[PDB]
Amino acid sequence: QAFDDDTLRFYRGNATAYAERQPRSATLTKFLGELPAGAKILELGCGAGYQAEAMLAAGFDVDATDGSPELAAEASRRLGRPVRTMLFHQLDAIDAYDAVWAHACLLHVPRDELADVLKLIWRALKPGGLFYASYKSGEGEGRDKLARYYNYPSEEWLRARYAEAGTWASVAVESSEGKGFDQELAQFLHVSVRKPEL
Ligand SMILES: C[S@@+](CC[C@H](N)C(=O)[O-])C[C@H]1O[C@@H](n2cnc3c(N)ncnc32)[C@H](O)[C@@H]1O
Repeated sequence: QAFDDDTLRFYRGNATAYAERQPRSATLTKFLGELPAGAKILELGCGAGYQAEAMLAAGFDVDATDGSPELAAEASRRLGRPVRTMLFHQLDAIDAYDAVWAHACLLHVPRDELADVLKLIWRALKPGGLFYASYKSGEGEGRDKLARYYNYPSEEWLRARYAEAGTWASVAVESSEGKGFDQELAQFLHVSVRKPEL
C-alpha cells in the first residue's frame, strides 16, 4: 500500500503532544513568495495545521488535508475551518491547484509507492503550478524508535522518482539541518518542482 499503518497509528495516539510542536517557516515563506496572491493551495499531511493557518492568514485559498483523523481534528479546531481526512494516494484532483505544499509528510510514503503518489500530485496541479515536498535524507528506508516509517532517500533517488512520476519544467533542491520529533539530528531535503506550462 501507499501508506504505512504504524506511522499513522503513531499520529493518532500522540496527536495532543505532536500538535504542540510548530514547524519552521523558512521554506514556507520562500514557497509563498513564489506564488501569486490568493493562489489555490493543496496541503498534504498538514498535521496540526500551523502552516495552513499561516497560508490562510496570508490570503491563500488553502485546501488542508491530513491522513490522520485525529490530527485533522486538531487542525480543524485551530483553523476554525474544515480539515479533511485524506491519505496521499487518495488524491484524484485534476488541474485544480496553483500549488501543492507537503511539509515533512511524503517522507512517510513507502519507497515503491512514492512515484505513483507524485504522479497524482502532478495531475492535481494546474499547468505551471508549484509543488514543494521535504524529506528526511538517508541511505535506505527505515523506521524510528516511535515506529514511524521513513523512506530516507538521497537527492539522486528523489530526482529519479520525480522523473518517473512525470515531466517537470524545473526541479530545485536545497537542504537544511534540524532535529526531528525524536530529538535526533537529521538533514532535510526540500524539493520544489514546477509543472510544465500549457
Ligand atoms: C511529520 S508530520 C508533519 C506535519 C506537518 N506538515 C508539520 O511539518 O508539522 C507527518 C504528517 O504526515 C501525515 N501522515 C502520515 N502518513 C500519511 C499518509 N499516508 N497520508 C497522508 N497523511 C499522512 C501524518 O498524519 C502527519 O500529520
